[PDB]
Amino acid sequence: NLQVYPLTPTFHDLYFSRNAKITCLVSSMKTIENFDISWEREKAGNLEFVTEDPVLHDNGTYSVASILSVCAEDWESGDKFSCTVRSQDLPSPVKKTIFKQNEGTPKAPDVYLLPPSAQELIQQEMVTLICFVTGFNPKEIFIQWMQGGVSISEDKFINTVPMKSDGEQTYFIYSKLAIPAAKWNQGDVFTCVVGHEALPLYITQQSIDK
Amino acid sequence: NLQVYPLTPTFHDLYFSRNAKITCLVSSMKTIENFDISWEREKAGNLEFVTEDPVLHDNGTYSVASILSVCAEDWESGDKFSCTVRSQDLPSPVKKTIFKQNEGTPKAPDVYLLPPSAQELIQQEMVTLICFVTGFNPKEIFIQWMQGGVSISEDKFINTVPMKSDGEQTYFIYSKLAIPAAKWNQGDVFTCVVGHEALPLYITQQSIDKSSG
Amino acid sequence: NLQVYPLTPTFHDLYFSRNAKITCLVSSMKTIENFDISWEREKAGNLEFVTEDPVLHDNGTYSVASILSVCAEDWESGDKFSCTVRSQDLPSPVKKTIFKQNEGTPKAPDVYLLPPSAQELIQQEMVTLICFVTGFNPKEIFIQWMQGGVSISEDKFINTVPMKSDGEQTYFIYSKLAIPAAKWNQGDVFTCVVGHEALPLYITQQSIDK
Repeated sequence: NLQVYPLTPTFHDLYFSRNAKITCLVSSMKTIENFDISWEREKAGNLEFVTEDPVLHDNGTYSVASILSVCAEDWESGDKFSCTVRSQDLPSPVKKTIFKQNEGTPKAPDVYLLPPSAQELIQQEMVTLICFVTGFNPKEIFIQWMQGGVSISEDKFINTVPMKSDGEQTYFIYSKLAIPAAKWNQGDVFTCVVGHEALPLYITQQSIDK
Repeated sequence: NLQVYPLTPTFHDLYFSRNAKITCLVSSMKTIENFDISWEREKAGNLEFVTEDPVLHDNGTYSVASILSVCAEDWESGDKFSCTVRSQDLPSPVKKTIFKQNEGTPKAPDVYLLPPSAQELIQQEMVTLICFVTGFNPKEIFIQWMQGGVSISEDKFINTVPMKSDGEQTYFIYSKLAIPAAKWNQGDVFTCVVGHEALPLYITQQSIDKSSG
Repeated sequence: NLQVYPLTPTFHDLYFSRNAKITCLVSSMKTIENFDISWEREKAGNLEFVTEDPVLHDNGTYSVASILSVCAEDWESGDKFSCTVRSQDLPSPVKKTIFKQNEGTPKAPDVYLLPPSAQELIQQEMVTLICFVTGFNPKEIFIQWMQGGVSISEDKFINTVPMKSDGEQTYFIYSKLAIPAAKWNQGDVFTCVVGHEALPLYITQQSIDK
């Protein structure tokens, strides 16, 4: 009976898309009657309480998510945003408070773009361009791909979990972009843009070509 | 109250370390009396039934592990192996079966060792050979490193979680080898050796060095 | 009247084929009546007993072989397995011990693959690639050939007997591949794979091209 999963806004939605969504997802719910979600902020301000209809998720139970529209300055100022669920399943409400947790000194990630080595003979595999970016101290990172200015869709590249480097507090993530071998042989530039809050400016990209 | 956490032996200890040891880890417990586990097979053979003493793990509970020494030939044949835990906290014994589950048609991994790129001025984080190996259908890879014959220690390199390439059931995994820049500049050959059960022979090694052409 | 022919399982069948079989072949026999073999093991375990039907070999004598399946962990550990044959010809039963005996300190073989000689001209259909692998102390070896990724069949290479080195306990064995002369000039990578116990990981392979 794990009901509420509070999802922090991602960095790609916080600054580079400018929509800070704080969502309280009531994952498991048994009844719809006498059920509501009340938002609250420790600082006086607007409260765009938006909720979704219950749907049959998990083991056929109800799943409701409450979406709050907050300012990107408001979440990054250290304010505490709380959602208070209450229903017949829960004897007592759980005040789930969402805020930007500091994780020590942030470190700017170091983007390294890996060109394919001499095994690119086959048409699809090993033509993948791997964006080994490492060193970022907070886990909130986003990586996109561009082939000369135009963005590449999310299906063509797949990222990993930002695993923690051993011995250090810094993390590391790989971003591979599967492209046809003909595209890499055309000599066009491929830019791996890496967005992170610890960079001097929140965009830093690396460009490689044959 | 999630008592039974079973586990399976990986590919490295099944063929290249021979420690085919299925373990029935009972992580969460409340009582230590009137509790025992019995190891049983669906085929006749040996029962090297070994149990560990409970230890204070998790949220201050008792964690019990029961290790059974089995032949690797019986494990790969799909022999059903069930640990039967039973205690006062369980109204009925939990008999969870452990066996080699097939996951479709196995596909041979394609090992691809990648040299560090052009900004090799710094000493550690750039100079990291990445053993990108992809296309293995069972998610039971094991990757080791050797600087020529001698095995690199199991803490200089960190693997990732084998995750599916979106579109097929073929996984992919990396392993960066954190080495100093001076070590790479010696011209010594770094070999990434990769072992998987879908390979024609269960070891494949990819070797690169500075100016590998 | 040399009845018992023990046969240890080869290393290739021990690990990389899993068909670890111990056979007490009885080539020379007189009467098949009142004859049976009772296998036994030093440590308690399963006795996968099977005997193939007698056949006419040697100088008109019936050949009886009893195949027993062994765990590779139950043969590497040094457990002694003995077959106890008993026939009308033998006045007393023969208890021949079959086990993985020690040969010495196991030394890892040194695989040197040799390109074809400068006389790759007059002679074609036979540019021979020699896999000189030497230095292994236990003479249990298996050598296969791989063209790229696909394996070469066992009829296209012939291996010498493991020959002792002059003045040492180490051995050396030769493996030649009789590939066509046109095949060598394509530039395809020919790989000789050598399997030995004393190797860190039991498969070690070397490869070259033109």
